[PDB]
Formats: sequence, C-alpha cells, structure tokens
Amino acid sequence: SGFRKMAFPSGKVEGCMVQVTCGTTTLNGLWLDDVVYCPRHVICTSEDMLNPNYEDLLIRKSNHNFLVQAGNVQLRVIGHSMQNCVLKLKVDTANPKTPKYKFVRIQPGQTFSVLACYNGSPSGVYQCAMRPNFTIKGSFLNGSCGSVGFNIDYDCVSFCYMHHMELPTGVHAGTDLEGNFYGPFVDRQTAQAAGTDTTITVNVLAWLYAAVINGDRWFLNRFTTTLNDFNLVAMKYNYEPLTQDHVDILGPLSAQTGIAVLDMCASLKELLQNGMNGRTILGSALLEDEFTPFDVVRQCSGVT
Amino acid sequence: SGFRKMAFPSGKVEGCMVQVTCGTTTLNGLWLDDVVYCPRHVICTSEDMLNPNYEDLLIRKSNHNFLVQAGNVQLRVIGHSMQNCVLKLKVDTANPKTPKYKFVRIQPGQTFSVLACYNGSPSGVYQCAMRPNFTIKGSFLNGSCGSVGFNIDYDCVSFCYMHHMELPTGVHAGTDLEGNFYGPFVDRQTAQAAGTDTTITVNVLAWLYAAVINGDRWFLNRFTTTLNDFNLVAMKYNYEPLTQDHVDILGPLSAQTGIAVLDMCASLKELLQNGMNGRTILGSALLEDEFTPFDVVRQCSGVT
Ligand SMILES: *CCS(=O)(=O)N(c1ccc(C(C)(C)C)cc1)[C@@H](C(=O)NC1CCCCC1)c1cccnc1
Ligand SMILES: *CCS(=O)(=O)N(c1ccc(C(C)(C)C)cc1)[C@@H](C(=O)NC1CCCCC1)c1cccnc1
Repeated sequence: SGFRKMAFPSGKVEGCMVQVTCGTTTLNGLWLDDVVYCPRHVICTSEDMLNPNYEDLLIRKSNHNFLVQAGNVQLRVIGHSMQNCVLKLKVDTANPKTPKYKFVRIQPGQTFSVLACYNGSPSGVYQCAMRPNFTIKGSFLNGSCGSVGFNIDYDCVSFCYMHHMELPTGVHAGTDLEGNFYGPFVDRQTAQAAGTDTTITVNVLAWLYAAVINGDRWFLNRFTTTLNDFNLVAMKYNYEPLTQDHVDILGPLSAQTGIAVLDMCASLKELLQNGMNGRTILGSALLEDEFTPFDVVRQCSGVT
Repeated sequence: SGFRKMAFPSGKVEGCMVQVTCGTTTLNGLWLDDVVYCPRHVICTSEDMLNPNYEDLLIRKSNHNFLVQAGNVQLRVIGHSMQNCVLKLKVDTANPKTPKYKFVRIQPGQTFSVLACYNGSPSGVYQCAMRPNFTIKGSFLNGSCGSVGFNIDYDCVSFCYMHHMELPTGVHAGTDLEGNFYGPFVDRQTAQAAGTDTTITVNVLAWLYAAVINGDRWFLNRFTTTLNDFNLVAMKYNYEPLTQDHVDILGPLSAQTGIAVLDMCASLKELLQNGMNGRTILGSALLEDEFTPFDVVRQCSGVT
C-alpha cells in the first residue's frame, strides 16, 4: 500500500557522470565506454551565446582544449566530434563502470528518472515526464546541464534525456543522447517559448486507477461514457485526446480494479466539470499526470 | 530553477541490500561489514504473528536456519543476535561495497530517502518525512520490510529507518537500525493505531520560501505577526508549534529572500484561514510539509 513519485535506483548511472570543462564553462558529461557525451554549448563564451556558429567554434578547438575529470582522474581526449547538439569526446580509458545501456528517444507523456548533477557529482534523483510541449518541469540550477534522464529495463539503462537549458519560463529543455532536442528548441540565448502545455490524459487515468487500488475511491461515479463524448470534454480542459492505444494500455489496471476504462473516463469528466471540492486523491488536491500506466503497474505490482 | 521531491543518489546503498529468508518468510536485509541487519519478524510463521515470543522463537533457531543471498552469492551465518526489533546475522564475508556509514535516530519532521526493495533487489527511490505521529506515508508492498531510509552527508551514509510493517491505516512504521521502533508500534498483528497526525509547520514555511525563490509569490500578504499570535492559529489547524529553534533554522531562507520569518508566518495564517481559492504553489493545490529547511537549501543552493 501507499503511492509515491518513485525514481529508479541511480547506482548504474552514478558511475557514468564526469565533469567536462572547456575554458570558463564547466558542466556534466556522460562517460560510456571510451566516449564522453555532453552539451555542445560547453565550447561557448557569453560573447557567442547570443547566436553561436557551433561548427566554426568547434574548428577553433583541439582535443587538449577540453578537460574531462572523473573525480580526481583526468582523461586524455583522443578525439572530438559534434553529433547534432551533443559533443562526443573520444577518451583513452573505457569506463570500467559502464552498464548495459541503450539510447532511446521517448514519446511525450513517457516518464524517466533524472540524476541531477553538479561538477560531474550526483546531487539528487527525481522522476519526471516529457510534457506534450516537449519541455520538462525539473529541478536544475547552473552547472546541471549534462544531467541525464533514464529508465532501467531489466539490467539495461535506457538514456533518453540530456539537460541543456532553462527557458525564461523556468521550465527545462534537452536532447536525446544522439543530440536531437525534444521539441523546437535551439541551444542559443534567444526568445524561445514552449507551446500550450496539455495534460497527459492516459497518465491521469493511470493515477486514478492507483487511487482506487490504494482505497481512495470517493470520485468513482455511477455513470459511464464513450471516447467521443469524453474527448469533447478533454479538448475543452486542454487534455490530450484519449486513443484506442491508451484504452488498451490501461487494460491491466482496468482488469485488476474491475473498473472499465470508460467508467473511469466518466469519473474524470465529473472531476473536470465539478472540481474536487476541497477533497484529495492520494493526498493531492490536483490531478497528477506524471505517472504512466507502467509506473502505476510497477509500483502496484512490485517490479525490480 | 524548478522545485521537485528529490531523493539522494541510492548508489552507495544499492550495494548493501541482500535477501534474508527464514523458512517461508523472505524479506530484505542490510549487509554492512560482516553483519546483516533485517526485521526480527523474519523468524515468525502466521501461527505466531498474533502474539509472538521473539526470544523463544529465536532460541528454536541456529545459524544455518537463516538463508542470506547477495544476488547469486550465499553467505555463511557465523552468528545471530537480537537487538530490540532487529536481527543481526554475523557472516563470514565482509561486504566489499560497504560505504562510510552511521546509524542515526532522526527526529519527527526530518526527511530521508527510502530505497524500496523486493528480494534484496532495489526497485525504486523516493523521499519521505518522519510524520509527527512517527509513521511515514511511503510506498511498500509485501516483501518490502528491511527496505532502509537514509541521508547522505559528505560521503557518509546515515541509516535512520528500516521498514517493518503497514498499519491497517495503510501507513508505515519501522525502526532505527538499532531496532528501536519510531513511535509506540510493536511487531505483532494487533489493533495498533497512529496518533493525530499534525503538520510540520517549519517544513511548510521552508516550502513557501522555496515557492518565493521559484517566482511563485502570490500568497505573500502585507501583514506580519508574532510567534504567540501565529501558534494560536497553528494549534487550531493541527500544525506543530513553531519554536525559536525553527525560526533560527529558517534564517538562511529568510536572508536570501529578504522575507522575515514572521512575515511568512502571517502569509501562512491567511492561507490556513482563506485556503488557496483554486490557486497553486509550486504546482500543488495543498501545502507541502515533507521538505525540511535543509532540503530546500540543498535544492536551491546545489549541494553534492
Ligand atoms: C545548464 C546550466 S547553464 O547555467 O549553463 N545555463 C545555460 C546557459 C546558456 C546556454 C546556451 C545554450 C545559451 C549557451 C545554455 C544553458 C542556464 C540557462 O539555461 N540559461 C538560460 C539562458 C536563456 C534565458 C534563460 C536562462 C541554466 C540555468 C539553470 C538550469 N539549467 C540551465
Ligand atoms: C513487510 C511486508 S510483510 O508482507 O511482511 N507485512 C508484514 C506482515 C506481518 C508482520 C508482523 C510484524 C505481524 C510479523 C509485519 C509485516 C505486511 C504488513 O505490515 N502486514 C500488516 C499486518 C497487520 C494488519 C495490516 C497489514 C506489509 C505489507 C505491505 C507493506 N509492508 C508490510
């Protein structure tokens, strides 16, 4: 019993975080095998941050320009290349602590653990979701860029996020580890605004199923509904359209609670139309949408 | 910028979790040096769980009765002793991964990271607080007992909590690692109820300071107040009395925001008396009290 925002164990990832310094800017890098990954804006000075030419900046630069430290260990740079918005530093030493790892590009609504780091040193771990506008509401201070988001599947670490920047909004944008930004963000000091943030409807339903599983079931109504009828009310409150994919994915939770997906959709409709009236669900006065159906299954099943 | 429920990196602790089996019951144990710590109710059968005599149950038991596994590694038990509600198993092999560790008994309101485990295998990490009634609202399924709560100070792991039981309430009770329960809980299947849970006032103030630091400052009023005047309204809403200790501890946050502790107390009073009116603070429609002043400082400072 109980339901909490739960992050994956960070142990496998802790051993992969290095410090990358290039002149004045210092940030975090990911050391996997004989390659160190970090945001390419490590080569920028506050002069060039307004509209940098990264290809031209990287040309004015050789291996020994870049300083990599793993604690009290200095790594020799054997090569540098730019992959989109990510710098790849080839180093002499393979990381002895390199886990079985994949690079994955996650979809909006999917969740991952962030190991927040400063000077290649892990400070904390928290769970967060890829917002539909391809931002994340994370916790990053200066020097946090190069902090990575990841999932653990079996013994295999899926790296899905590398932190690059804060938008004047105060929310966060980053890349997959192939250096492609999530959303339409560029690595320059320019007027960038995220789109209308919608609510991840399939995640809220997952969270309501978690509430039912943990005895909190006051919001359960005596109605049902249809996808069409529901999606009309979803659009109204800036909720993501609910798909036949999403109903299928909620099947396990539906089966274990004996509450049909459409019945829970009717219960959600009433909450959107009538609010909570000072009531709480799993000790939240708001509807939570940063839990996937898989997050809820894991925590309500007991998956290692 | 940004503010999240952040757990410590779990890496140092991941390497200390073993599986302890004694007959039918299997749970988690903590392997530090040549000692394995686990809840003593591993020696119980559902026969004796109603009113066990643990001294008499432990007497009907020798070293080879207890099965300890570190993955695919079976440890020889050289000794067993009972320390209050904790079993201590002396083993042949010292844990090579044992970190610098302390056992601390934390005070109500203090926070710690929980590494939730099943079969000595870490499943997830989350932050939680010692409630004033000495319970925690955690996330534990069957087989989670022996899961530990900890803080990281410098490179030193402070173990403060070992999970023992769920109360019919659905909240959790456990011990320090010297086997003394937090609160008045006993390790038997009996009608145990936690006391009136109060709100950790000093934590809510810390959280409001975090809100101000992250630009969310609509609730800031044009009044001030006194400890006495405030404590009268605190008692009314089941909030913990605010001490001259607590005001001193909030000093750093007061200094950095330029908001006197008593001004923030006046802002809190209005929220308690008038509610939020459908507004949010750091994206919560409720007042959060599971962040200490030190948690807020760490996350708003950048402490590794
Ligand atoms: C990653 C931390 S940072 O301090 O390096 N940082 C940052 C500065 C400049 C860039 C460029 C891409 C422009 C070279 C990236 C990242 C800041 C940050 O995002 N600053 C922005 C600049 C635009 C206006 C809003 C602030 C940062 C601060 C806190 C957390 N992450 C990043
Ligand atoms: C620790 C998990 S458990 O399944 O072993 N567990 C538990 C059962 C019995 C005990 C005794 C102390 C009575 C021997 C302790 C722990 C349960 C649990 O707490 N069960 C209680 C029994 C009283 C009535 C409410 C349930 C447990 C379940 C989920 C999470 N933690 C513990």
